Amino acid sequence: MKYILVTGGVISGVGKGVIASSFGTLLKSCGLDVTSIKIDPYINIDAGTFSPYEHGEVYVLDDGAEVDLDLGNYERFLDVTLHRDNNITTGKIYKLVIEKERTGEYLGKTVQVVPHITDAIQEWVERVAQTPVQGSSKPQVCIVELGGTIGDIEGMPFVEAFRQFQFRVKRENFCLAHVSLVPLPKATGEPKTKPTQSSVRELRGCGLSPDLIVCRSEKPIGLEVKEKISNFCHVGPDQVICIHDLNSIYHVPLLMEQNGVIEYLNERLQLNIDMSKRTKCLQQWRDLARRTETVRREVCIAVVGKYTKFTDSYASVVKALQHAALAVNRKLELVFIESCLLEEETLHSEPSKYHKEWQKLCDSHGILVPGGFGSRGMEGKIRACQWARENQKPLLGICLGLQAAVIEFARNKLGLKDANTTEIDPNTANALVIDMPEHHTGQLGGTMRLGKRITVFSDGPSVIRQLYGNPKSVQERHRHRYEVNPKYVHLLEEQGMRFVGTDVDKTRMEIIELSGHPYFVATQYHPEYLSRPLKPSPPFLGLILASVDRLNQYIQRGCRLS
Amino acid sequence: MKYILVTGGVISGVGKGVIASSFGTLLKSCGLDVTSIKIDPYINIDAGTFSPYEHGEVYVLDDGAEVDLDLGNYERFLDVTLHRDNNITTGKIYKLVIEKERTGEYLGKTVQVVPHITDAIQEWVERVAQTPVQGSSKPQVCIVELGGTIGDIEGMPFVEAFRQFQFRVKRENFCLAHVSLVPLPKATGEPKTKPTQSSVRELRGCGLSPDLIVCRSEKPIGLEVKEKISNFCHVGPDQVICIHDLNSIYHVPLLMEQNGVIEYLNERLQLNIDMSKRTKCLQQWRDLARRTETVRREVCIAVVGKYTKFTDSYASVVKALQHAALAVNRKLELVFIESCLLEEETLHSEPSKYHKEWQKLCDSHGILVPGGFGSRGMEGKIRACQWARENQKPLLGICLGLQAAVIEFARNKLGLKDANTTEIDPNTANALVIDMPEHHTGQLGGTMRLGKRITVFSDGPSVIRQLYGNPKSVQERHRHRYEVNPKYVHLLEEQGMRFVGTDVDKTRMEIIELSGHPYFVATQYHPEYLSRPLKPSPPFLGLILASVDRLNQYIQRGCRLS
Amino acid sequence: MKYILVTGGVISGVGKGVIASSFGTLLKSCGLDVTSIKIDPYINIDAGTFSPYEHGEVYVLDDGAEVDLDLGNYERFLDVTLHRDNNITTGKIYKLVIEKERTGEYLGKTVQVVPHITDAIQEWVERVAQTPVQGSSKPQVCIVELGGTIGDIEGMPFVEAFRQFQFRVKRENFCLAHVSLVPLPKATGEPKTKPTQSSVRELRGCGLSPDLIVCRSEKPIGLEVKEKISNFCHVGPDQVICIHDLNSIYHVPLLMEQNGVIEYLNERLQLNIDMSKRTKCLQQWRDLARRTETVRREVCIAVVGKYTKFTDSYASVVKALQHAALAVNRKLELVFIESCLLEEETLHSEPSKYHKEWQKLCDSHGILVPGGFGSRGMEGKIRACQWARENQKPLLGICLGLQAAVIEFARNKLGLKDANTTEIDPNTANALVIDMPEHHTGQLGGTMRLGKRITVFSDGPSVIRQLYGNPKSVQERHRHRYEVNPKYVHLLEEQGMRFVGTDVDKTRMEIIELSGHPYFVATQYHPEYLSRPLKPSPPFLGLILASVDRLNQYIQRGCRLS
Repeated sequence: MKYILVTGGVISGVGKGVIASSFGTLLKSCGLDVTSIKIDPYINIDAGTFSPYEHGEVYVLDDGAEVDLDLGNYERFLDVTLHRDNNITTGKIYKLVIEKERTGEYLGKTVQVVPHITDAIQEWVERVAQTPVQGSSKPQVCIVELGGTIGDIEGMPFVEAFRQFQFRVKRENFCLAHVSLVPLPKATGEPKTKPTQSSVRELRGCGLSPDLIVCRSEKPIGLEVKEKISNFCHVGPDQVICIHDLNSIYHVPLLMEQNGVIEYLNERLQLNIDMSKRTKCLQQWRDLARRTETVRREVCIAVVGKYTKFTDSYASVVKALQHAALAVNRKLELVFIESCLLEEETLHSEPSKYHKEWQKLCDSHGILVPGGFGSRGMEGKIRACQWARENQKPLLGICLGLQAAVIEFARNKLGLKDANTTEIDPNTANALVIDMPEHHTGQLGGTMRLGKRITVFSDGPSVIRQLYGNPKSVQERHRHRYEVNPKYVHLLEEQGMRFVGTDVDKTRMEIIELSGHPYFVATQYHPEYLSRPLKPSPPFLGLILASVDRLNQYIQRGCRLS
Repeated sequence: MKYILVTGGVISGVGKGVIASSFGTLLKSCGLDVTSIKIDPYINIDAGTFSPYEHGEVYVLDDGAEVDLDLGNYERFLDVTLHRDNNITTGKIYKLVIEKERTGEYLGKTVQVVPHITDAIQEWVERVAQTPVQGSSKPQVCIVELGGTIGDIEGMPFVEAFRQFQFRVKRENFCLAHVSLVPLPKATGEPKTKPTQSSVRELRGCGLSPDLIVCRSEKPIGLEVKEKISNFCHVGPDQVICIHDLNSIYHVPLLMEQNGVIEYLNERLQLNIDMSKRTKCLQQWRDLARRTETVRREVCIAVVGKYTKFTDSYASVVKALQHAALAVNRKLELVFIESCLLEEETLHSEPSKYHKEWQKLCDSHGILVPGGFGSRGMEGKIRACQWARENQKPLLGICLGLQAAVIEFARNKLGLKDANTTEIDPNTANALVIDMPEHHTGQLGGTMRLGKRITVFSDGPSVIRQLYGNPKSVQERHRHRYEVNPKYVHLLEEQGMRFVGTDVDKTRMEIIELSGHPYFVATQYHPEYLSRPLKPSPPFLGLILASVDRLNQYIQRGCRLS
Repeated sequence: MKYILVTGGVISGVGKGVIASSFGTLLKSCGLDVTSIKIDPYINIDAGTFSPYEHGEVYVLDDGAEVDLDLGNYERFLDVTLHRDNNITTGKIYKLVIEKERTGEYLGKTVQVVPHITDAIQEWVERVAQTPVQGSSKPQVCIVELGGTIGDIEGMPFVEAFRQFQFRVKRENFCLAHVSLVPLPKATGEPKTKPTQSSVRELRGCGLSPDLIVCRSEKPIGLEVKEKISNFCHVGPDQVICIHDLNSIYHVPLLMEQNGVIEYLNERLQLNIDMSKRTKCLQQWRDLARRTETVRREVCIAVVGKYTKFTDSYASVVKALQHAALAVNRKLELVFIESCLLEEETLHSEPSKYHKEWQKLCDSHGILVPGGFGSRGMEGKIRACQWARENQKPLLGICLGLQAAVIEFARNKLGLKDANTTEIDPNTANALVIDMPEHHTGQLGGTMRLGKRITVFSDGPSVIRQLYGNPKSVQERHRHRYEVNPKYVHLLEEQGMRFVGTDVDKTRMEIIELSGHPYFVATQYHPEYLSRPLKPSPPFLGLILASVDRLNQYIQRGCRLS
């Protein structure tokens, strides 16, 4: 079995997830099973005890628990699924060592880092290899990657363990794809390659040998720069690949083919390949770019979030909008609006940036508010939700934001100003949204709704049911813990707020709709995880068509993409 | 508060415990409270899950659990006690981090190694400082040491954490005592110092600065060697201290005074000292050497163990015999006899070392057999115990070995060849020694007798009771888990094997004696831990006097040392 | 062409010259040309501007100039010669770079360390390979070694240059032999392997891979130590070779054959070998040990030098006496006597070591005084030379010491107390020994007699001429610069001091003899360089036979070894 190792670089966060994922989807279409194993050098859990919406997201995509967010790029471009055994953290390894010492497995003697730690990491590689995906036999090539940069204490046991794994097998059963960054300030002009030389030198100071020189830059360099890397890094002249800032994320496989580095992996691993045209399939990557960079209608989509610009807490949101806009020929035009600048405190302090966010919201035709962080910015989303329901604007809620929209409907339409959720102010007389935990078999205390959860519909004629082909039982991931109190839901029966989304026990509300509004859908799960370029998410298709008034003609034809 | 840091060196096992302990006992007599904090970089537990008798011992000296064996040198030369909070291991720190992330202490964000791991180590230093010994106020100078060498991965987080702790306080509130080794092969002659130059270079490659140059050698060097290292290490000429292979372990404080390095710590920390003669007390260290290197009677002491030479599994045994031989003017003459080379299989294989171990044992007049390791060498100690009871030879069993002596008495004197303990062969008809665990309040399953355990005497006129001054309740450490079955003890009542040592419930037997024999005491606890140069252990005094026939005259005078 | 690289290790002085030289003499007898290339990381010249007799010697053996002393072990066990191009120093490389920048070779641009220095070192390797010894064709395997330890700044450009040289050729055209040291103090006992682990870690932190694990110790270790090296160093179990302190220097090839590491080099380089018995020749190394460790007559040899013990300034002297004592069955018994402790100032100061050096010299029957250092200890050699000519004691002067013997003959026999050489006190009336430089073609100023110099005999019947077979012109190395004044040599013609050794111009005196004395030969050249185990030096054979009165019977038989 082959193994592809992708170490860190000078920086961590430029886009190393889509670089190592290009080699997996290139060999998957040829007839080779490719698996992914994520390594996290952080001491804390990657997503178990991590912050909700701050410096990351809770990446839960077909898994009983939660793993790192970097596994998203290894599943969209491919077609396989992963489990909790793929993501390996330093904190998880420290839990099993204590259990083995207490029982008695190391002959009662003390353990160190070698050969007591380098051998334990190699054992987890064999357990994932022998357990492939549901619908295969045995993987042939694996994609191993690690987080962080190079030259850290948390990354030393990983390099020492991977240096011995290649000696146990044959020489052609292991490779290395080192990634680097080539900085170029705007005040110098000349590509002074010096930080890259220090990155490739530290990797060679352990026992490894870089084979695939990956350099990240910002513009296509000429030929005098590659001649210096051949002697400074002491590698081959054809192993240096030039990578610049691409326009999107699907242009990575289209760049390595032009440089001529696909056949280098075949002569390094000594394997067979049954190609049809040129290496990988050309009837999928080239045809996808012909539906985006051509004719565009320029759709204006303005959302409200926590930060005024793009960051790491909105990575899975900006990627799902690109896969849903290429089907109806639309251009990605997204602007970030901070929820803190939509309250009465902003107008009383700095009214200059306050009115600027309102000019970009009323002119748009699409509202997609995700979730907040605590009680910071809850009043800003209330004034933005009432503007869409009174001006026939499309509104869609992913998660958490539904709790702030059900309160607004009870104050303007109904008339319950005291109604408030128990998370912000539990001392209230109208407990609309309370905390309803789940007590499963074997679990103690108040757990959280996360994992393999199946939801059951209720009503018949619904705009969300026809998107999935009129089913009866759909399964989707969850992460929310607060539910709606079934005591105060009797008042909403006489109004237009209908409950078309329940659970198994018919005691929790998830998908709700409003009668009379042309497009007002609010749910609780996350449809961006169950999306892919081969088949986008149905909920994200109803929001794009409603922004351009092209939704009524999609159901009459029979829904070609359901 | 002052802090003395003692890092590693070139070698790890030459005797770093007696080097850092010399600075603690020197300032304790002046009126300054000195505490010790042990740092273990090993991943496995230092003594919890460590092997019994193999590469170490279970050091339990006034503590609810067990700590490292290196803490013995910091308690014999001084007069204070330590707890479980002094010994800090890497595995113990990894247990509390998981508890803090699950509850919610690091603001939900992830943690790394800086400043997430360097600040957690400094918090444990303040907890031990605020909790001194029972009978003091607040310590002024601490002795911080760590195991292993220099340059390992397990020692990197410790150097980075200690490099910042000195910046939080003043400059004169922290010091460093770097120890090194100066090798000199017998085929070279010239003191080619080179490994020492590389040890002081790696320590300065982090942020620390060596202050007390400690170099271990084998002979007093001249003046051309000290001037050569001063320019390589870039330190002061008076900071280099010459340390060679001493004769014992109490000659360390007597060596640093002649070099003139005691007053250097006063000008570095800016403290006061009320001395009487010259710095430390001269009426204790100089008077102790006048009772050992003078007149000796040359006593032959031969014991049976696991290895033929000295190692790390018999460190606390060779140190307790030195403190008990200087009171009656004796010379240390101990020979190690392997128990595996005393069975019938060794005689039929290699009889060269078979009769050699018996020749040195029969000429001696004292048997002190400790404990074995599993069932490897149990039949060898049976042949050596059956002769000490017939040729009026003194015998003293520390631990575990008592189980092999009670079976021999049931075969030769009684006549039960089928009697055998349940540890070796549980399928027997005469279960003499079984496994009797203890079920305390809050503990589940079968625990092990270890910690604060108090034993109660039984008989009156006993040779072991008069050594302590005829008490009524004595407390001593334990570690054994197997006990004697109270069903088969009724047969021993009609013979000379009396039970003069029971527990609280009067169901476990620890101290046993034999009638008619001049000196045959077999116990279960370890008297070597409760010993000190100021007052040696009573049990080890009755064995030395019995080898020279000077025991009957010790009780008539009234026991001046009881 | 194959290349064997032998880097440094923990220590640099224990005997690394005979370790790398064992692989050269093993393949030379099979029919493979072996060459040696010495690398000196020191900035100063290895022997040009180095001190005369202090921390080394001026190794001049068949070369126009002088090279390092470490090249002596690569010529005694073998049978080839080297030149000045084999020894490469850092100071010599810094001289050629300045000549290339001034003329114009690097395209006028600046140069750095890579790839500006790693490529220049590889060019000198090809120049020595294309220029073999006089009487061969082309070498097949080379022995490359360097001085100093591992991790120094002076040794960084050498490892980086050798790391790229192996990539230019094939994989089986380069090897590596890392030598380390395993210390073991007498106070520990257990072979704590820790300094060896740090030496092999720094070598792997550059790009190299250790192939031949060489560990130096002091006693044959068991099997539990080699199992730790296989996992700590991450190498093969059969690559670890155990080397302890041998008895002499010719026991190195006899140790590698028993471990079974000779056939490992054949499978690594893929070469052919035509062996007769077992690998190397067994009719030379085994037969040599049968003439030394058998019957010995115990000859007492006492010489006077600068240090009281063996050091680095007397390396070539102790090796030449071993090759001359095995021919007549003698045991090496040499004692070092300091010349500074033989004057009148030492007697008035510390008379303890004064008569001790005279007691060991009078009992011997052979004086072999080398040369001193300046004017420190010149009066001590006068009292030791005046007695050898009166008590029929054999005396042999290597170099420099002849100047102190000609003055003694002019004071006791003649009567010129004012006669003194111009080096110590030039202001004298009887300039016996003056400074007579040589002005060759092209050389300016006063040069030094060193290099290819041919001496011419004078008299006929001489004890030194019959040792070489009565020649007429002999060539020998020199290094002395002071000569005898041809004006005061007319007085010695009437006495027994005859001049049987002149130069070409018949103006310089080198070999002198004394009439009436049984054996009193004083020369100026160094016979220890022109010696080898296959044919020892004639002058060193006449001194051994004179100590046992077995010299008159050696000339009558016809000199079987001339």
